[PDB]
This record gives sequence, C-alpha cells and structure tokens, in this order.
Amino acid sequence: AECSVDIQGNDQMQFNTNAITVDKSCKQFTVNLSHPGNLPKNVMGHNWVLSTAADMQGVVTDGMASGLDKDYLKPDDSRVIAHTKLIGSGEKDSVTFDVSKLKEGEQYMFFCTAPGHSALMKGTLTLK
Amino acid sequence: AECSVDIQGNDQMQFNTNAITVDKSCKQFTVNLSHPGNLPKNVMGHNWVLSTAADMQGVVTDGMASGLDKDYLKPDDSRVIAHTKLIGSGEKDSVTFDVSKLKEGEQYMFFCTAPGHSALMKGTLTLK
Ligand SMILES: [Cu+2]
Ligand SMILES: [Cu+2]
Repeated sequence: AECSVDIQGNDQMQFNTNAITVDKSCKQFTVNLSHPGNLPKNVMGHNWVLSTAADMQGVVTDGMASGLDKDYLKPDDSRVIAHTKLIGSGEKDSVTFDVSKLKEGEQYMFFCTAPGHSALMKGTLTLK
Repeated sequence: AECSVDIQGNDQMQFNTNAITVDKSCKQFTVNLSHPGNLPKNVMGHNWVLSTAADMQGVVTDGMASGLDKDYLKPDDSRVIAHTKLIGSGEKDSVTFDVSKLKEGEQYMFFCTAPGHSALMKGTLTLK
C-alpha cells in the first residue's frame, strides 16, 4: 500500500520480490520484514539492508565478519541507510527511513547479510 | 547403489539427504555429488566434506575463511577425512575413500562449507 511494502524471506533463501518502488509522495518509507518458514535465526535467518550497489559488497563482507551477535552488520555502517535486525521464522521486524536519504537516480539495492544469503536475496530499490 | 551414494546438492540449500551408510564390507567408499540447479559456483556452490562431528565446526570455519579458489577448505586439512570439490550449476565431482579410516561408534558428519551453508547442509555417516 501507501509508503510501505510487505516483503517476505522464506526457507529457500527467497525474498518475495526483487522490486521495491519508493514514490516521491514520501518523506518516510517503512519495510515490513516477515519470514514464513519454520527455521531459526542461526539457520535461515533474514535481514534487510539498503545501500548503493557500489557499496553492497562492503556491507556484505563487513556484515559477515560481525557475527549473529551483531546482526551480520558492522556496528555503525555509513553505507547502511535503512536496515532491519535479523529475524527467524514466524518473527517480524520493521524499519523506517527518510525518503530524502535517497538521491535521484542512484543504484539502490536491498539484501540479507547472513553468510551466503546475499547472492539471491537481493533487489533494486527504485526512487519513483 | 553398492558402496555407494549419489547425493544431490540443489539450489535452496538442500542436500537430498541427512544420512549416508557405509557398509563395513568395504575397503573403499565413493560419493556422487550431482548439482540440480541453474545457479553458479560462486552463487550456490556445493561440496561434500567428511569429518568427526567434533571437528565440523573447525572445518566449516577454516573452510569459509579460505575462498572459492580453494573450495572453502583449508589446504591439507587433517580433520578432513575426504572431500569432493566445489561444484557450480549442474557440475559434478566425486570422492572415493578408504572405509578403513572409519572407526565405529564415532560420530561422523558430512556437509558443505560454503559461507552459511552447513546450516542446512550437514548430515550423518553411519559405519554399519
Ligand atoms: Cu537470509
Ligand atoms: Cu552447499
């Protein structure tokens, strides 16, 4: 609906969509992170980070060397715009960020940071 | 088959099984690693590593820290009783090993070492 998305993350390492379209009719955009499945955090754990595709891998790498204890995300990451916290199945989590934080025509991509989940748990965030 | 498992590494981190048996009536065993799935090595690579349940941790670990140009295994890993290579989309590779390396009543474990894969990609080797 209006200024929020209902995004999923399953047991298959599948986000529900690779497409997030953020209208300019906004100042705040919310991400409704959900996880159907029956797998715990330490197994099929998901998250949601935002950043320039340029920096993506920076997040990923750093995220990786920071453990589950740091939500597979370096403490205070200047590349991380928005970001949720890791979540297991039947769990939930939201994040809000300022639409003004996203500069016109730049590469925006979303993705889980849990080791080797990056790959196919990715997306493009388009500022409409 | 006899001696013999063909295991399956698909795309959604699911090795076909969770248990492999190695009858005592063998000096040597042989494992068939297929790879159903359109996804490249670097993306969703698979292997087959064998060790006590005791070293697993150390092996998933050191492995991870070693890179796709080292099939996420640590050169000459003494903990590793036998391993295949890391296979891309549809690729194939086998391992053949001396069953006499195995001591009954020990907990043996098989698994992939690709970053956050052993989560789901692990199982049981039973010297029957
Ligand atoms: Cu994930
Ligand atoms: Cu694997």
